[PDB]
Amino acid sequence: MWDERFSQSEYVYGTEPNDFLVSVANQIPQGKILCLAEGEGRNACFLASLGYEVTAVDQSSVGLAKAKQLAQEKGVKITTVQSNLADFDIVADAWEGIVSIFCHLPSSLRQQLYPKVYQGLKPGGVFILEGFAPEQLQYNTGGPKDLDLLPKLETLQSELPSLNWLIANNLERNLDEGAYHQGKAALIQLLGQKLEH
Repeated sequence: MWDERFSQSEYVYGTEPNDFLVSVANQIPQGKILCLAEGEGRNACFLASLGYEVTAVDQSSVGLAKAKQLAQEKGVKITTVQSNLADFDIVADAWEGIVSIFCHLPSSLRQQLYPKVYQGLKPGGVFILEGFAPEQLQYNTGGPKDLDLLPKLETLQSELPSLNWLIANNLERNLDEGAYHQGKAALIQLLGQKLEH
């Protein structure tokens, strides 16, 4: 005649440190983030390392593959979708913030994206744009057909009604990945206002 009693338990939970991307992008939610035209998705994996759920969309499958490779190397999970942003369908129920890193694209696409991202992201959401400007075309080519077709940030921020802007700066810097010969370039950084939904 004998008896024995015992039990066990455990708890797994923690968070990761973070920081602003632009100036105040630390106001970006830790939730689901949609990153468009990222090319390599380096910042996408960076966001994932912050504990963020990151979806990356690009026209380049190999660029998305680079994002996947980066994610694996960083030990984080990432989602990739191959699609042209012009044809890409953003679903309203699909609540994901909008981040553009160094996305060289025609303003006409933004006009098409505007309705997509507005309906896609819940009210009070935030839109992020950071990187060189198309005006960088003045370095080499003078434009896709013309520099005149290229949007300034003042145009972009004025053409985007869905949110109010907290920050917007035009920065002067030498063009990265250019020719041997020097060459200045304009960079655009601006961030929309997020109020708790």
